[PDB]
Amino acid sequence: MARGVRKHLKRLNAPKHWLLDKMGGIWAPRPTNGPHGLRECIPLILILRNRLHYANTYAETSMILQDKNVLIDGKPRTDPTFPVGFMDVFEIPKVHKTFRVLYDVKGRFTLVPIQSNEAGFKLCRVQKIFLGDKGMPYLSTHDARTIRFPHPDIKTNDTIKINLKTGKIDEWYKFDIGKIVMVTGGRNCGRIGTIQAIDKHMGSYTMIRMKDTEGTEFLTRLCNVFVIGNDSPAVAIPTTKGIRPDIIKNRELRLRSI
Amino acid sequence: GITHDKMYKRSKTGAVQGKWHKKRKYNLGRQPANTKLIVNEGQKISTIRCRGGNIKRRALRLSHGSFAWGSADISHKARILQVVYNSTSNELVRTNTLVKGCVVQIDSAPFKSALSNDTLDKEILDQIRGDHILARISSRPGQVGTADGYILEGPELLFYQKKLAPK
Amino acid sequence: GSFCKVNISNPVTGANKSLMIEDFRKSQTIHGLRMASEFDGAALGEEYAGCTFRITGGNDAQGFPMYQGVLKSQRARLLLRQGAKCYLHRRNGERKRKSIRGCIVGPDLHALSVVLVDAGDKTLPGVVPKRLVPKRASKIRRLFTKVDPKDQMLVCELIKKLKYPKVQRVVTDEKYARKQRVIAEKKEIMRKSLQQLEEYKALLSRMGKQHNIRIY
RNA sequence: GGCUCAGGACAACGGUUGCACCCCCCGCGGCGGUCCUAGCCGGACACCGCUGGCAACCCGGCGCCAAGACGUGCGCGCAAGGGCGGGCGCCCGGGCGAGCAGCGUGACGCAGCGACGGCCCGCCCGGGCUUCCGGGGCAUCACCCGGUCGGCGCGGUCGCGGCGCGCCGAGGGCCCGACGCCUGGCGGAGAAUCAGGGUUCGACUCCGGAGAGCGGGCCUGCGAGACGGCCCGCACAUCCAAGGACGGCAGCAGGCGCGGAACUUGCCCAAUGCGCGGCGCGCGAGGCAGCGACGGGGAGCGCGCGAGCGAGGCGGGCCCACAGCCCCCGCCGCGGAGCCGAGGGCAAGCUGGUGCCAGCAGCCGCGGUAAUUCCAGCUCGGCGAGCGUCGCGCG
Ligand SMILES: [Mg+2]
Ligand SMILES: [Mg+2]
Ligand SMILES: [Mg+2]
Ligand SMILES: [Mg+2]
Ligand SMILES: [Mg+2]
Ligand SMILES: [Mg+2]
Ligand SMILES: [Mg+2]
Ligand SMILES: [Mg+2]
Repeated sequence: MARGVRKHLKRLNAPKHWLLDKMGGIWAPRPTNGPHGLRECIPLILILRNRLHYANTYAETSMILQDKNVLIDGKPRTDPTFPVGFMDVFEIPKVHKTFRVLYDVKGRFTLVPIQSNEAGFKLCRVQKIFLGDKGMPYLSTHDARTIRFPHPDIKTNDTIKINLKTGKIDEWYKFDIGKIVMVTGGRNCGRIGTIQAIDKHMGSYTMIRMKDTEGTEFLTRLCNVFVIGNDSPAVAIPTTKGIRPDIIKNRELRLRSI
Repeated sequence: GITHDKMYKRSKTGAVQGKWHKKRKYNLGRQPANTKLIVNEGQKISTIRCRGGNIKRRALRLSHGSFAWGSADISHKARILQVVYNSTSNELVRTNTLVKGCVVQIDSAPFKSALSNDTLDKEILDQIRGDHILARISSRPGQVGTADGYILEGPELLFYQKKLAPK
Repeated sequence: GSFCKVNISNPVTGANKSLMIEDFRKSQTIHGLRMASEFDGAALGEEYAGCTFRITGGNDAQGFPMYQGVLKSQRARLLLRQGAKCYLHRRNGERKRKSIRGCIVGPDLHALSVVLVDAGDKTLPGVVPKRLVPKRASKIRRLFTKVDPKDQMLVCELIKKLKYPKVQRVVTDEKYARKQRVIAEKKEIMRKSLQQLEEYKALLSRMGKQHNIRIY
């Protein structure tokens, strides 16, 4: 038993959906605690170095970040291991590039470019309502943020729109049958569909049945069902509309691209 | 040192398990406070640095406490005279050692100074016109550094009166 | 060997001197005396007669220092805590066991630390110079409370480059402005929170609330 | 972080639950009201100067000075704990499957924050315990346990709990193998073997556990019962100007012993990461090189009646933290095959010796004058930069 917390991370023990080469090295970056957890995040350096390719080493990324060249939800971050998560705003003014971090059908993080009109807010999932000091009602979300004095009409598992400049709630979408959702965990990450059924078991998990646009049906637990509007998405989504092709069609697409 | 780990016990079949590691600091214990009634000397309370930087205070000597008469909603700070009954053992009584559940006699002055003029339970009033009132301890000295309680009421009062009357 | 180097220090003028002793019989009166004990200078009548001295320390023939409350003529071992004397720690909670000479004086010593508390009118080879200047505002204000200007002098000392300690505990515009801004911010925060509570309470007219009522 | 696998056989460990019995640094987001000189408070130590002890290790006394150090503390009531506050067969908001949270009110107590403003809350990683299932062999071990099983009460603990103590009762486990003994016993993800079903192993790359000569104890700190931290006993070991002082390679190299068996006392943070930190430092983690027939993969000692190409050497590039190496460009140009066998199993036979001797032979067997089997020469066969012998596992 280790006598304290863990600070390192072996490369082979890192999450698969990070797509890290086996021979890159013994070690992988260890994300620091923040808005998102280890298994539902991706470090900034990976995006800035292994994807966009604006840097070729750790040091270059360190200089870029300490020179204030990236804003996360309107706030400059200088930590190369800062965790980036789902429905986050990634803006680089020096090149006028703005991206929203979402999931691809394969189950990995992707950068969807956005516009100026929709980059002043983000969507958050409310999963906990509790009373704080002095009995004051509170409310928490998936990105580690708390808001005091929420509307009584807002319940758990709902979705909340908040302005980036000011953490004030505008409108909220209820968790109900007939609402477009997006799956954010498990075997079905990145799929988009509409809720058709809700079944609860006393003392255990609650299972949600969803149907895709094409008629396919799939199941997942409520812990990773994210509402993204009322029958139509509230934000811009990837070019594909949450359709996972079968191995045959993916092979055809690969051969075509070959 | 003192520990409460279960590795040094026997199994449900009565077998010797065996030992596979040295002692750990999470599983430690400490010597009892043995809080004493006062009856260089004065109220003495110590402080203990517990896991996580948390602070725990154990009382070694004390003489006063807050007591409540629930039926009439009367509460004052009163001086504790001596311990008269304890279910665990009579040795604690002889030594006047304070623990949760001890039955004690308190001074009647703070209560009689305002009582004996309103209709209430006869028995508490008969105690009030005397020098002491039977009471109980509800806090945990050794963990919070205090000795509070409440005044006995009905069937429990009869139980303890019948217990201590022959003595 | 058989001797003792006596070191004398003068705190009033900051002068210190040392001397040599080759005998014990003359110094028997020094035997049995403890640290912080008056010691008449009559032992060394020539040049030190009619002078009162206080014993402050020493070292035994092996080099072991003398501790205070041991009350012994022989050295001994004890567990020394951090921040105590005759022990230089390494970590922040480390203890160490080492030998120390007993406080009581005896022939076994090889050194003596003594100070001069009262003396006669005679001159002795043994003024106090100052190597540094006071740095805090209160000190200098004392030596050239509720002082509005907060200005000061600068003549100091010079060595060519002029070197003066920087003054501390001085308040000017930056500190005054910073404190005022902080106060204003705290007041604004409290007012905003109170307003939010008031409007939330104004809402919920069709439901129940539970909060800690502000007393006083 | 790195090393190792001694100890430990309803344990560790693997999968599956829970804390409505819990603790948690950095970081992210909030919140921020404090009972009874505030143009800025008080006193010290370190470094340093003078005087000194001792072989060494180690320190002593006097003396002016700083703080985002210590203490005190300006302020709209606020920490822990404690008493009272729901129903009438059950079910049909802050929140739950679940009367759980919060609040009011009567008494106690003034904890924390505050001389450049952080007490507190939530999330996150981590930890602690906990449900269910799996979890070595011996019956020339058949009965075992007596805080052992349960109940009441207190204490201690971050916390539940025979965890500890007092009292009460008697229980709990066992051929569906208890208890005891043994193990040249760390576990799993996995490895070897090969129709299908399986057998054996699992020190070592990832995860988890345990330890730092043996056995114990403790301070600091959010976090250690830590050992490149301290204290003691025991077994070893070192220096001594003999009074005293001092140590822990199962970290990287290297050495002794042991064994059938196992490498340089090399260079560097340039890469991957960690710690601190603004234009950077450090890291025997890690990288580079050296030895290296454990082992795996790819070419070759010729083709042809004359031409051509290798290895190798001398130089230039590329690469490299510096250098090699591979690869590319120019001038000269070292062409080298062994180990087993030839009676059968099992593919492959000619003279000379010796004479049941010397020797061969996994088994059958040969050798007492042709020895197709020994020792030699010729010839021939198998694999091939590899071949053969010994032990173990699978078949
Ligand atoms: Mg006050
Ligand atoms: Mg202070
Ligand atoms: Mg073993
Ligand atoms: Mg390991
Ligand atoms: Mg250890
Ligand atoms: Mg230890
Ligand atoms: Mg070591
Ligand atoms: Mg260590």
